[PDB]
Amino acid sequence: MREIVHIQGGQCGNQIGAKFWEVISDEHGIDPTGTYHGDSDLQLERINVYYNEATGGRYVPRAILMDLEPGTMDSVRAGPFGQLFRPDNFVFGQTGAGNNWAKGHYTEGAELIDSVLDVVRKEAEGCDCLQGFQITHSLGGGTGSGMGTLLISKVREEYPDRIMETFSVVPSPKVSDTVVEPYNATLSVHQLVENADECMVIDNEALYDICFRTLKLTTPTYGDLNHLVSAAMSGVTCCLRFPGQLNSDLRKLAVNLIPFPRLHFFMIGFAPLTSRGSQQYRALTVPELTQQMFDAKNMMCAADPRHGRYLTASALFRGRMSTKEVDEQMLNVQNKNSSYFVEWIPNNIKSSICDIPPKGLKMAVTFVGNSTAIQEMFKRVAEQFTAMFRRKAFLHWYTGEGMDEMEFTEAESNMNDLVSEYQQYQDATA
Amino acid sequence: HKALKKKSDQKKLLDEIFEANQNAILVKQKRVQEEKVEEEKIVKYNLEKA
Amino acid sequence: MREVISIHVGQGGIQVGNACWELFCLEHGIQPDGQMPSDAFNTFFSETGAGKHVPRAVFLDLEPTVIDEVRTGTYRQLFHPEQLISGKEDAANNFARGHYTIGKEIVDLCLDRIRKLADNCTGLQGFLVFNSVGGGTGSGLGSLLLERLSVDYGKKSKLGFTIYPSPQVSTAVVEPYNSILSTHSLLEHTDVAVMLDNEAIYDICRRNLDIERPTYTNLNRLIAQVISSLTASLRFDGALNVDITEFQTNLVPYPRIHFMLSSYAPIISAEKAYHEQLSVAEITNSAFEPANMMAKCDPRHGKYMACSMMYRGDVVPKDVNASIATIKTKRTIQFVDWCPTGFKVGINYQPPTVVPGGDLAKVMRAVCMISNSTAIAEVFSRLDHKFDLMYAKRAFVHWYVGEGMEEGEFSEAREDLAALEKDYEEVGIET
Amino acid sequence: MREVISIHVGQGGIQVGNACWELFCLEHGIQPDGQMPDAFNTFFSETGAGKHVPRAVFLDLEPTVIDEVRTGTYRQLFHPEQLISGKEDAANNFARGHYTIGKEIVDLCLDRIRKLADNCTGLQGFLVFNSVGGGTGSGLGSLLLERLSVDYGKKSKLGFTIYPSPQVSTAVVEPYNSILSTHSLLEHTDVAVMLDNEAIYDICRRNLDIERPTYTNLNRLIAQVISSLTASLRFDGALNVDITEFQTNLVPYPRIHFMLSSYAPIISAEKAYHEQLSVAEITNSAFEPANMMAKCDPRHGKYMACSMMYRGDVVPKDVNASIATIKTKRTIQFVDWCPTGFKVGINYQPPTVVPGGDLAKVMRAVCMISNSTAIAEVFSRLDHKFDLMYAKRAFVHWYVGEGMEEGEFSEAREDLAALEKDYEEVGIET
Ligand SMILES: Nc1nc2c(ncn2[C@@H]2O[C@H](COP(=O)(O)OP(=O)(O)OP(=O)(O)O)[C@@H](O)[C@H]2O)c(=O)[nH]1
Ligand SMILES: Nc1nc2c(ncn2[C@@H]2O[C@H](COP(=O)(O)OP(=O)(O)OP(=O)(O)O)[C@@H](O)[C@H]2O)c(=O)[nH]1
Ligand SMILES: Nc1nc2c(ncn2[C@@H]2O[C@H](COP(=O)(O)OP(=O)(O)O)[C@@H](O)[C@H]2O)c(=O)[nH]1
Ligand SMILES: [Mg+2]
Ligand SMILES: [Mg+2]
Repeated sequence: MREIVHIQGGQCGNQIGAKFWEVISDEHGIDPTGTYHGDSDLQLERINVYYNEATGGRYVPRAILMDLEPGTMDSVRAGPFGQLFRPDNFVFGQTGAGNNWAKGHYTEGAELIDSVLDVVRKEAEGCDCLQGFQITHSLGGGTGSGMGTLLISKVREEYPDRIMETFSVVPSPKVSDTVVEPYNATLSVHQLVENADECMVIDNEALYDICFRTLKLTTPTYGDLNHLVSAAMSGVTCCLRFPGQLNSDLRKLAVNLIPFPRLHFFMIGFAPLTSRGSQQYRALTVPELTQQMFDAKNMMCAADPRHGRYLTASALFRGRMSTKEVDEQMLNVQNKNSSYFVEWIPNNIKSSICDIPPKGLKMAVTFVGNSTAIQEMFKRVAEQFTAMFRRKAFLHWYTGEGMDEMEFTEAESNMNDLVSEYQQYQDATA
Repeated sequence: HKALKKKSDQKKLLDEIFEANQNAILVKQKRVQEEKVEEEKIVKYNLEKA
Repeated sequence: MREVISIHVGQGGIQVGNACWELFCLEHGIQPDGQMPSDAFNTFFSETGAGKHVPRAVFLDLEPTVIDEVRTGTYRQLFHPEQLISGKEDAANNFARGHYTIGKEIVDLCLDRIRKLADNCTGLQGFLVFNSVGGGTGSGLGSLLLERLSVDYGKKSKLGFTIYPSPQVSTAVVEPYNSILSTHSLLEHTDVAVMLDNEAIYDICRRNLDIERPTYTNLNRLIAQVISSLTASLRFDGALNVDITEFQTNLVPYPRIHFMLSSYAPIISAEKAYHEQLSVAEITNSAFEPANMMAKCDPRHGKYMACSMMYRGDVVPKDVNASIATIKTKRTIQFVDWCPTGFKVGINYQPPTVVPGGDLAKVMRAVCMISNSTAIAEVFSRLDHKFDLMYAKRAFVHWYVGEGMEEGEFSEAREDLAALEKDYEEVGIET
Repeated sequence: MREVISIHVGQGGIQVGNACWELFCLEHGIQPDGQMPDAFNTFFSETGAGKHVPRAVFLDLEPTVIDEVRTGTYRQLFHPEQLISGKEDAANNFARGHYTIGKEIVDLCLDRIRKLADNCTGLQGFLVFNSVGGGTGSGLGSLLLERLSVDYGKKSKLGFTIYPSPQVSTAVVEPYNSILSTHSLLEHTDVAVMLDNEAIYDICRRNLDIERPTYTNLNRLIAQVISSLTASLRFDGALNVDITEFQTNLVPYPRIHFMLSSYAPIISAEKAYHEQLSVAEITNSAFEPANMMAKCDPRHGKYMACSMMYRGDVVPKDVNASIATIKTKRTIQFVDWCPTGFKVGINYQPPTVVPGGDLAKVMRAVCMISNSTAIAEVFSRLDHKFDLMYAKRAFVHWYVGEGMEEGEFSEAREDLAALEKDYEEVGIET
């Protein structure tokens, strides 16, 4: 009931899901062979949300893995918990798009996406009660940034009533790994703003900063980044698959977080994250953990939240708690930094509680914040895009595969507009 | 077991196809020798006629 | 319980029958003495009751040198003493001499031997005949034997493996006359006629086998391999068997057009076949390559009518169909309009055998194709031109007039050749 | 299931293909006879048993090198009918090799190429090696490129041309055929890498400490560069790059497709291990103006793009930290319309070392392919040298007598002038 099905495409999305389902399997006590081995009875009563049942008591992932190249999926199948995924859901191409949005969205992806759409519709129809869809993708890769939003569009006209969330990795100017990142980020954002019910921005540079400074570990890795992303993702639905004092689904979050339909790009935070040396130091308490949550330094993004005012905030507390000083601390935080809170929305913080804490931790917080500081990533991406496009640099692939500069101009105008009205309400006064 | 059977059959076929190459390593050496023998016969013909 | 009778007449016919008989004996395991070193042999051999095997072959010649060589060779104890018919005077490349003067006194003994051999068989599939067309005695004796057999037995199938002269390479100077006469004789009397010219095989040996100074033995061995590939289906178990009677059900649309040309694959030196996989696709591409054709003709100059092709080894029917699909997709090969499908396929499990001291090696996959196409009119046209060039001045006509042949015999052969060419032209046009 | 076909034409092309083929065999563990005592599929094909037939073709009209190869220790490795050998050498005449005697060989070459390509199913593209200062090599390479461009069409082709040194030359008529081949390949080659000999001589003298170098050392360095370029297709890495993922990141405009390569580190075993060979110092040595294999000064022009591949146990945060320092450096400046110009690739496999060679092994290596606007100097000096002899129509009769028209040089001169004007127009800021 009210279950959701996983769809991942591209190398980044596949490697995110690889750690996500390892985390969820460890959370539910499922062995890598799909056999339940948990200790608490509750570990199975809503295990159906992310797993389908097969004969023999075995549990199968409801995840569809799709890519234009088979290397990443062939590599992850050999990794831990990789045998869980159904081979039928794996769909791969034989050519590749070469980080080109035009190739990944016009020539190869349109022809290839038929089979993955077939498996998606089959899985969605098989579900008892459809709640929504979740996608994980990176905006720095052209092929992924193409077919991810393409599948978003063609799932959108088909299921207009269901909810959808995307976890988008945008290319930051600090850590750059591809030079055509502005182009494909532009083309991906232009389509994502139109159809994304929810989008959650994630920055690898901010991941690097937090792993450098919070955990104080010498050698960070993509595995640690994936673990953080997976924990954050699971915190979004924690109260959905285990009981809490306040049941608050993704659509609860949608109702309470988005004031106007086009403002659906949010920032994620998780707590606690303590260094091994200071893990035995910290005095795990609700006030300290929530103040650690609202620090600008806990975010996984580059937009300094103290450079703007939060439109709204949402906190998902996880563990066995009571609500009293939770509420009073929410009130204290809203009163103390009232300058950083836009005034025409009184009580602009939602609180929810899930009774079971995370595995390995007695108390945790997942924070989602809609703030007026997010304009910065869009502004820098647009600046790079216009600097690289004013001289028509590397535009020749995009022109040679059926797409023209008029679409680029429309996209640039669209996100310039979007930034305009998204900043507009920051200065609005009652 | 099926993969093992197919791999073993293929591998035996490989050891069998180590073979209409070595044969005319030998045979092509023989053909070059026979062309040289024709040249030697031409030389003998020229010497005897002279 | 199936048998076939082989006829070898002429010097080339005897030299190729000998070559095919070493290969058959080696394949069946029969020692040169005919004994058993230690029941599929029943197709080619017959049991005498205890011990040796008697091949179902007959040899004919009016020149006794080759017969004496065979009777003094290592195979003296194999053949029956009184089935190697040898005359006294050679026809000396004269078709009339062998058709009207001295072949008539020998054809009676030949028919006696043929009926004596046929009385033993109970499931006689048919007759194969080998004869050089560029020789007067061979052509005359073959024509007379076909004439007598067609009335003695009637509907029994006969297949003729004729070795036509090369377009420009020739040994004699009067061979066009007897070639045209024999073709006229056999057109209405041979059910299947395979072209086996020597220049194409020379080029094949030079290119693939890398043989620069060849002899007749290699040519005869290649012909023997082709015959073995054709006849292995009758004596070896296969997933898809084809009989001799199942040939001009599929290869001969009209009774007049019964001349076809053969090819074999992989006809390659034993130097670059281990170092490649010998995939069915590449072997059937090599077989269909125009340069690999065993007859000196260009298939690109005419349409294809039919192709009956046999695989031997561990081939897969799925792979065969996949290769046929690629061949059909290929644009350089086009079939006639009234033939949507023209491929007949046969499958046999027995791999080809290798002769010690030979050129070919042992392989696990082989294919032999027999194609009837409309491009064969070129050899008939050039033979007609060569015949006319000498018939304009009535050159060498007295040598045939003085042997009992009438003057008008050449005119009817010329008219038959013209009618045959017109028939090919009429068949080759689309509807 | 990915394949690439290599073409080697000319004496230098054959001598460098041999060198790259010892290195590939050693890296894949293939014996000189070929017998092994599945990543090889990129460069080799399963010939059934033991050995692996390289996906390479050799062409030459002078049979000495072909006979040497067929009589060397690698006689059993190469197929004989792909080592096409003629009878008469072109004697450094471009017209002889392009109009007179190469036409009877190009048909067999195309037949061999078709036979080799029919086996491949995931053909990535073609690489070609040819000495530009040789008539037969230049003519055959030009003819093969023109034929392949219409035979296959959109298949990628990369040419590793060895341009003559600014002042060091072996022949006296090489500028003519160099300009002719450049004119031919400008509209026919997708990527062209400069590999002049004087820069490699300087590298060997300064770093390898060799006072008497030969062609074998240059060929070994070129082979190492090729292996560094192509290791991504056959070795697992945290960030893979394909052949098709090159001229979205190195070629802004179709006309500008000439670039230069650099490699690091280059040091002998006698003093290699006295220093750590850190990622920062190796990437600084690679960017040093004295460490290119092309004799050009990058300080005389702007940088357009750089795609660099690291092999070893690199850390992406270390890569980003080094790139940040390079960007901070003032002596290296990028063009105005390029905010980010760095592309990074990561591979886990360390470079292999050949016994008896000059280079010592490294657990850390970097190879950069850079396109910059400073390459106009070599074109200008080649144009000046060509004009000096074309003023008096010197050596023109030797080409006129081989079927070549008189006006063929004028259009090549105009194309060179237009290309230089295009570089000048691109190099100015907005
Ligand atoms: N392929 C092939 N053809 C042969 C061979 N021997 C003879 N021929 C052909 O036969 C023609 C001449 O006839 P021969 O076979 O020599 O002798 P014949 O057929 O008995 O006729 P006569 O010469 O009159 O005795 C030549 O033009 C050859 O083309 C052979 O061993 N192999
Ligand atoms: N780097 C390098 N360049 C070479 C080598 N061998 C030849 N060259 C270059 O090739 C040019 C001359 O052409 P060659 O390679 O000797 O021979 P070719 O290309 O086949 O042309 P022809 O001389 O007409 O046969 C010289 O100017 C060299 O710059 C080599 O081993 N290494
Ligand atoms: N956290 C994390 N990020 C990654 C990983 N691999 C790649 N990325 C990011 O993804 C971007 C490149 O994405 P790409 O591989 O081209 O996506 P694709 O084109 O869909 O395959 C880079 O900028 C990286 O920052 C990983 O293992 N972990
Ligand atoms: Mg005779
Ligand atoms: Mg040379």
